[PDB]
Amino acid sequence: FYGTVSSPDSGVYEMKIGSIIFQVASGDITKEEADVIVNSTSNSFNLKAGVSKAILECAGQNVERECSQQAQQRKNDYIITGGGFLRCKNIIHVIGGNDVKSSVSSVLQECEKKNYSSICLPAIGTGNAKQHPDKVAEAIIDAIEDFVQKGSAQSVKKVKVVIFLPQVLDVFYANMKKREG
Ligand SMILES: [Br-]
Repeated sequence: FYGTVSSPDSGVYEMKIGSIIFQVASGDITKEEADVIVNSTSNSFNLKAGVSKAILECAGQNVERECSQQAQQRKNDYIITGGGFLRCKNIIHVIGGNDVKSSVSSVLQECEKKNYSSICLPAIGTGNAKQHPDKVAEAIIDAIEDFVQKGSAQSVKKVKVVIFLPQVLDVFYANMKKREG
């Protein structure tokens, strides 16, 4: 499945995984444009610390309210809200403590269901949940491999991880180089 790691733009690394362009970069995810932006939050969908703070503050109070409304309704493994004032069509709020491969698989499936092309996510779990960056990287990329292997990638064309700490970026880079053709 794996293509070659290159750097298309300063500080960005990319490689193909099947038909998907997988990219990683460091920086502030709230500045990104994508069909879906992922928020890594708590099981109450109301964390406002680290990247979740930035996402909820930029997205706005209407998204905060959509989150607590759905959180009240049933036990969710993740929730989908509007994008608020972020540059996306939907935010998918996943639980940072949850199995990362499972969370990314869910995000990919939801994006196919909406015929979306682009996804931007953080290094899910490496914030408040304190999952280890190496395991998180392995899980994210494994989820994308499985999705491609199953023939499920149709609308999804671009998956970008925008990562708050350059040191975590370095871990993702190493993982891509491990996998490259
Ligand atoms: Br991150």
